[PDB]
Amino acid sequence: MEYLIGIQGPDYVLVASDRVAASNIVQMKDDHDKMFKMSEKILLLCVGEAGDTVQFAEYIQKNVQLYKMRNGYELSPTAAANFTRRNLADCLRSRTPYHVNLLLAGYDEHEGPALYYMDYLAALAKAPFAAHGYGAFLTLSILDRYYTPTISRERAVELLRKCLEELQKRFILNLPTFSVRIIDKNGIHDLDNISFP
Amino acid sequence: RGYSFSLTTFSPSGKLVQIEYALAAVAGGAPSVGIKAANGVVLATEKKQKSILYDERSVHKVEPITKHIGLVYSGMGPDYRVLVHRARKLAQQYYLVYQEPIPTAQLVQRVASVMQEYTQSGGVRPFGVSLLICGWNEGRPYLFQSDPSGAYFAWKATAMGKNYVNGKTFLEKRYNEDLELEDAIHTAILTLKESFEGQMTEDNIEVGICNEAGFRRLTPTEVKDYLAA
Amino acid sequence: TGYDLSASTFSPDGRVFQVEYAMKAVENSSTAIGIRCKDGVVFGVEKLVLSKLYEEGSNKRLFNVDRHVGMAVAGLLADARSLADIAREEASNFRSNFGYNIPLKHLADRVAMYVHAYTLYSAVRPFGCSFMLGSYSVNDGAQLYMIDPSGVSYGYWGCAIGKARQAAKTEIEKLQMKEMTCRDIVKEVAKIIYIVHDEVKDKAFELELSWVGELTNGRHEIVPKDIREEAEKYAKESLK
Amino acid sequence: RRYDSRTTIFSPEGRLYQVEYAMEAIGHAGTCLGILANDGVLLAAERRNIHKLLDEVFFSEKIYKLNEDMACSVAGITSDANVLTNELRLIAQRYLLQYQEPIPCEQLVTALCDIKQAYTQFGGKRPFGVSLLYIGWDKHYGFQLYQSDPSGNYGGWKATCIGNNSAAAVSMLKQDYKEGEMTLKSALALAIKVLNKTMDVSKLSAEKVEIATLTRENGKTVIRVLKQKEVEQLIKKHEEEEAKAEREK
Amino acid sequence: FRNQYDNDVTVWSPQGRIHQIEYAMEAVKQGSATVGLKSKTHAVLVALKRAQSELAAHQKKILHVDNHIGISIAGLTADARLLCNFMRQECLDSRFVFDRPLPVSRLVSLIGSKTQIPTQRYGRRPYGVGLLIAGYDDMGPHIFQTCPSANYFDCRAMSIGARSQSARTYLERHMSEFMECNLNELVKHGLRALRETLPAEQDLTTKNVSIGIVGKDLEFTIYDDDDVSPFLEGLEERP
Amino acid sequence: MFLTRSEYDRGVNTFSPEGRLFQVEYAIEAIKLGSTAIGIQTSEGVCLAVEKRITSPLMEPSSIEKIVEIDAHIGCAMSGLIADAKTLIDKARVETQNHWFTYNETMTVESVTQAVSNLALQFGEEDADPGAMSRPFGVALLFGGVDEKGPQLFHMDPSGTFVQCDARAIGSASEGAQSSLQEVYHKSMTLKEAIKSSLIILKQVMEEKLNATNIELATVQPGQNFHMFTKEELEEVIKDI
Amino acid sequence: SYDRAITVFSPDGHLFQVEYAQEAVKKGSTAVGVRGRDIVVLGVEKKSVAKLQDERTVRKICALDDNVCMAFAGLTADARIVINRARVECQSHRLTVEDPVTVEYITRYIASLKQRYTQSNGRRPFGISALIVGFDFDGTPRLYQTDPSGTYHAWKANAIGRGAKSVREFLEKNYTDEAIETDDLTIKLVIKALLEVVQSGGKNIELAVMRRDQSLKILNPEEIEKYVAEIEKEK
Amino acid sequence: AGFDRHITIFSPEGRLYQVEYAFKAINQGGLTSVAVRGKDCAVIVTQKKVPDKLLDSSTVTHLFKITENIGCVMTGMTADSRSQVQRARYEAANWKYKYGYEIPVDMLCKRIADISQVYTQNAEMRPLGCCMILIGIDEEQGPQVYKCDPAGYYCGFKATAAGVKQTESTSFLEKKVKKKFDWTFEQTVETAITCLSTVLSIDFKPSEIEVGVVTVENPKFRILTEAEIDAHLVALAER
Repeated sequence: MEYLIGIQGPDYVLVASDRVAASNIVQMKDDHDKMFKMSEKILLLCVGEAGDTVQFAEYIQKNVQLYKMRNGYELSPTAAANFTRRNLADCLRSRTPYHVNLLLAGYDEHEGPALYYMDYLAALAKAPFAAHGYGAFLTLSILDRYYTPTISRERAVELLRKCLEELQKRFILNLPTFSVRIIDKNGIHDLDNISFP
Repeated sequence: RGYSFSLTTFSPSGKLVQIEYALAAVAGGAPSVGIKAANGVVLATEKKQKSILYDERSVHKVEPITKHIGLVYSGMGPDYRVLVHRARKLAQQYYLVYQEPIPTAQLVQRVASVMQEYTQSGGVRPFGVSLLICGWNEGRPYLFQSDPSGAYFAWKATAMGKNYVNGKTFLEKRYNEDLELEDAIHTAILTLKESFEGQMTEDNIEVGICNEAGFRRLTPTEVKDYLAA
Repeated sequence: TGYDLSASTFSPDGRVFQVEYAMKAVENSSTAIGIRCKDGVVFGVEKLVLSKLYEEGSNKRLFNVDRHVGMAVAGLLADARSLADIAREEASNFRSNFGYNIPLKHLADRVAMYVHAYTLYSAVRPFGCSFMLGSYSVNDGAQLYMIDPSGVSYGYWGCAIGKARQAAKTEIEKLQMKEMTCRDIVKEVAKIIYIVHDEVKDKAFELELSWVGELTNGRHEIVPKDIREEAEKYAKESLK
Repeated sequence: RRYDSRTTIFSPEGRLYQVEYAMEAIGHAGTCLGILANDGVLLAAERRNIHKLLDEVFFSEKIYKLNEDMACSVAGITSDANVLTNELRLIAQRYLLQYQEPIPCEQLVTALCDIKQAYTQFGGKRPFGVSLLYIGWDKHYGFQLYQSDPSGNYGGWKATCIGNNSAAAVSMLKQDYKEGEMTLKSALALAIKVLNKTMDVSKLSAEKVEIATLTRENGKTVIRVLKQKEVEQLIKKHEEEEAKAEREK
Repeated sequence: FRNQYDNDVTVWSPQGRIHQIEYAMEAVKQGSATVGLKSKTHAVLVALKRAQSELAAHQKKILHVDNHIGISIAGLTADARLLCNFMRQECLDSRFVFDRPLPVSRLVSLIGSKTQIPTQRYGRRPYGVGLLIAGYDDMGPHIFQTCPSANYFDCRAMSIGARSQSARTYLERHMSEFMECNLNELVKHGLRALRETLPAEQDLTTKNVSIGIVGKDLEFTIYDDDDVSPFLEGLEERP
Repeated sequence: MFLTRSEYDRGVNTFSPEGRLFQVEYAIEAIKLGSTAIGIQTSEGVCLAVEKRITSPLMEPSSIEKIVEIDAHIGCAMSGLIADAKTLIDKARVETQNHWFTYNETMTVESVTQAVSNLALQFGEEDADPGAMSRPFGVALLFGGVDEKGPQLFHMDPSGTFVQCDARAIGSASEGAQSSLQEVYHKSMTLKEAIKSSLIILKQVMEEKLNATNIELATVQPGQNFHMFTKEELEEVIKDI
Repeated sequence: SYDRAITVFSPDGHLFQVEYAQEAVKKGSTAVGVRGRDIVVLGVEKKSVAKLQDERTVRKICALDDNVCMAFAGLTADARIVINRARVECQSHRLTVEDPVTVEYITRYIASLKQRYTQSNGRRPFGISALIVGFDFDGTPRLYQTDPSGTYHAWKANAIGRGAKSVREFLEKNYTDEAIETDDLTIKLVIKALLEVVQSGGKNIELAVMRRDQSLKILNPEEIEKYVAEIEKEK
Repeated sequence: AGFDRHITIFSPEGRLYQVEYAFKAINQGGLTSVAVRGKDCAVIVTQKKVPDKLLDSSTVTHLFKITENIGCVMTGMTADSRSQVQRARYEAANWKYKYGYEIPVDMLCKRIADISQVYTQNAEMRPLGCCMILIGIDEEQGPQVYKCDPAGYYCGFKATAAGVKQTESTSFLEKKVKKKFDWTFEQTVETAITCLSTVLSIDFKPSEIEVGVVTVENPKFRILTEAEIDAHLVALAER
């Protein structure tokens, strides 16, 4: 029911998510932020069953920031991905499985940009582009169609706009506004919200 | 002073003196000799009995932990049996996990870890026994010693117990790496012959050997045949 | 010499002196005796009256540890009451599991082992009580057992505990309890207690008696007061 | 009177004497040495056990490998050393399981030092009577050498020695060590020099020392123990150089 | 010397005496005196309270466990409060489970067991407090005393605390009349008995006296400073 | 002739001969190390005052908190170990709020004092819980609050014993301050007179000259809640003296 | 007699092992803290390089979180443990109440930990005293101090460790509203105070600042050299 | 010194003096037990001393039955002996439950002895001051005789003694085995009785001794009656 999309590039990773939090039918919030900055150059996008999303996101955020404070350097995106995957996978067997679907986006000085994908069963996969939610089924073909490994960031925001206006055209739920931000060597950069009135 | 009695107290000059006292307990134990031959390793110790009434078959100072490992001790008899049971159990745990016979080095590491585990707690005393753990693995012989401290060392040949220093000197004089076990058993009984203070007989000594076949305790008739020389 | 401080310790000559020191505890106690005869077992206690203020039928040293067995104690009364609670628990557990009244020999063995547990460990002292147990069952017969603070247990045809043990034992020795019957044995128990009581050192005593036997249908019970008065009058008459 | 017992009592003037007595123990131990170079880092130790009838079955008596990217040498009680090395290996592999990256050197040292501090603070257990040197390469800070003590206090050193004659070793290293100019060969020569100075034996036997080097080759760390021929060549070269320096005068 | 054998409860002495228990029994002597006496229809507790200073209020020496049981303490107030909590919970448990008031004899048996456990084990000290337990049950009025040693007694009357031998001898010489007394006569007898313990200069007052009465028709009630004046007025004077 | 063997004072759970249990007595001696605190109970209210004993000028005066609020109805003043005082204050606060949660009412001062006293009693270690300090609590508290019975002042000590007191002084100069309390105090005095008298006594005992900085003063009156005199109010009263 | 166990009180009610730990703190290297109007500066002396040691491993000043930092004088390992425990508590508090920690909250937690170790025998007190600095939500500067005993107190400015008495006397003399007016003046004040007790000026002081809404900055050795040069010249 | 008084601490010569004191505790009892093996039988004899006439002679015994085919004789503290007997019975029954066959005498001795080892290594508890001698028939090995001691040594024997006259008795038995011709059941019992009587000088009567036997014909442990004991005794005197 909630849409996440991520596009990796040569020197960046672009991420966007819908801004809707909802009750049964009422759309309680129009400006919900599903993006959590674990560190300066890594973001965690989370969608899933309510409560589990915020609880797990906050737990991983605070653990990563504790790593920062203790050791003086930030975790790698790959290491953060493996860590949150471990936490999610351990809970899967337990009586309190966090039903959460995540997308982790990061930039490493040594290893460059990275986008990571994990499902509620806690599989992990690096990917060039990925999406979560029912809208992902509609929008993945857009990315698979027009994506290039050498895509520039202007082209990437254009591609993302195409992907989202497809949701506007066809997806049953109303996802009127989306948040967008880029990670690069400089760090997380907020971008203007792609808003379809 | 207070350092003497406590086991979790470093003395001035940094000595854990209760452990040194346990090593002194080992030194009082009966002589035991270990010689690593090229094709085997012999473990020997005196089984001197207080009286004829004692039945030699009842108890053995040389025990097999596994098919290819066996060990001998100098020190406290009860402590020896506590750790021989624990060693057999550790080897079987290794076989359950890995479905391979445990290496001799690994077994001595584990039993030394146990011995170290005992020294730390004040409520317990260190094991007043040292062991010579011999084995044949990967077509190679092995001999090891594990002390009350929880430390282990690898010896080509060595002796424990009474007169261990003199026995070790006799060994380093007599030791040759090229020795076959047929000669090495002779050298071992001679090393013990230094220190009996009695007329050794088949009963008064217990000796065992390891080889490609595995560990075995050669019988009283066998040790009589070797003693005849 | 630090050997006597703890029960975990041994003396260099092979003696655990704390247990002996606890055995000296019961000798402080006033005497108590139990005699076994053909019909059953009779118990008696010399309960010194420390003050007139104290109620009669208080500071009872004769306890019922089950319907068919009774317990008489000498030594620390607190430890004795606790041991009685332990014995009652053991008897109840035996009934619950094995379905019948506990044999006295087994009960003595279990409480004795519980007592013996304490002599070993350093954290906890030996008990300060020595107590006698007695029962009658048509199968087992009359049985009298005594348990020391050590946990030693034995069967006695006649037994005494407390301050006047030795004198009470010779007086009991010249009795021939085996042939005799309980209704005479109560009188002779009263005689022995009155003999061993020291009027100078101990101001006064109230004789406390109990028995178990066929006359009770195998239930330990306190003596009827008429029989108590008869035995006490006989004891005073014999004392001269 | 006695404020040196139970490792949990601050003596007047506020000193924990049990840990100091433990620090006294490492001085008896066989000398261990570590030197940091631009291209690599080495560990060199004196095999104090020189009994004739001892077998060199193991990888090394003093040198232990804790991880792909680091190693350690230990001076102190061998049993506590075995325990600490087992704990170190478990810590490293736990970090690798959690983060799927190699343990940072400082983090591993810090974890074991936390254990060692914990044993000081709580009453029953004795402090670990061990001091050990850590050598490793990490992506963040490259080649690193670390020392630890029974107190649970660690530091980073360009070069240091622990054990018997550690003061003499450090005095020799202070003058000899060239900051930013060492290579692994020069550091090996310096190690042989300081070991010859400290060790009572007039000639380093080449069975009385164990030298191991850590280098990054082809993007993968390699921890290698110099074989007896290599260390024989090293002592021969040092003897020749020292004699030639002698011959000139 | 024999400084040894006194360190802990778990050490027997060479003459079969556990000295720490006796040292605990000394604790009751430290506290202010208390007296308890009974009649055929009533049981009474009376106490002498002490004050740290003139400004301070007098301490609470009589505590109610249940409607049918109440206690008075001599010795450590801490141990008194703890044991009172235990007794109150036992009585509440009996009322919850069986819907009957707990027998007072059984309650003192429970107190004896709980008190005995410290004496034998290393660790917790003996409860260094002496309590007088008074209550009415179906059997009748009852008074018990409990020592810091777990042994307990059943009494016609008893006094515990400092200088209590004087009260005990008064009670003993006057005991015969107590059984047939009215509650007023009985409380007056007990008040005179504790008056024996006081210093000659000191005298009974409304402030320093507390009275506790329980009977067939009367639940346990502590008559406080104002309420003791009816009972105190009858008393004549010091002899 | 000196006999100084003691040999029984060390270690709680040891009854010395004559059964005195000296560790608790030494803890009761410990509060005399603390700063003097003083409480007066009146019909108009109960007031609490204490000397801060500022070590250095750089230390912030507000940080020293020797009078605190258990709740609106009850406040406390403490003398002795600040740390175990903080522990007991926490126990008092949580117990007051638990009472509010369970019964929708405000605890009495006696009940709160009993609640903290029960915690203080646990040095005996009758409970098997590990998290109870073996040593007695080396602090004495003065609990002052207006309850159903009106203004009440309760005293608590390391033993855990507690009593109501019309006026009490704890701390170093409690001896002598209590004599001054005994002479000055009469039940009829208003809270203004009580404040003035308590500050007179504190001025007498205190080594340093009295100033708004070095004292802390508070009052809880039936209409009002627990209130601390500010710098200005303290200035007004210490000027009035 | 009465100095061998933490639990036992002495006659006159002195707990002496905690006093001995407070004495152990005095052995440690000096640290100083001062509250500027918009800055809090935390300065710590450096014992010595030893010429074969890497300075980065040894750092007395540490950041518990974005808005709080501490410096310590006392046992280094104990300080490391306490720092880690306070850091995890900081992140846990943010997790629990979705707000950043206040300086008084974290100093309360550290004090409670030290108190917990004092109260029970079988554990020794943390032989450290700490100087915790941070900016609260209102933006007021905060400086707190903690000791092995477990009491905590706010200080306008303070020092801990060896020479604390001398440097705090100097600071009682020097400190005023005028000195706190400038951030550079605050830094210069703490530098002069550490200069009061230290062998050499630039080499042997490690200094750091926290600004109103910025992370901790450890001043570069060149910056410290410039500041001591400005201080040295003015004399 | 102080190197004694705790079992854990080692002497500077590494001797653990406390267990050696436990060995003395056996001799403190003043009783002796002898066990001798035969070709088809094993016997245990020990003194039976009744201090008082009042004691029931049936109850006092040092011979106990661990299981149907194993018997033991305990020498030392009576209470520790009974406790070790109970532990042995539990070990035997648990062995039967787990492994489906009667425990061997050697394994029973080994289990009891290693328990004694855990006693002599852990601090708080003390070694049980008793010695056990077990007799049974094993089908493979024939008769067996074994002894546990407080240390944990459990060696098997042809013949043994324990108690105060152990050295004299083993000197006597050593001569008899040296002149080995055989031992049938009667000669086995006669050797045991002659050893005990000679070392003690007692010249026993049937009441003073209690004998227990196992035989390959009748494997069950049985304690012979006074009549059987007198039958053996009279045969000794006649020849």
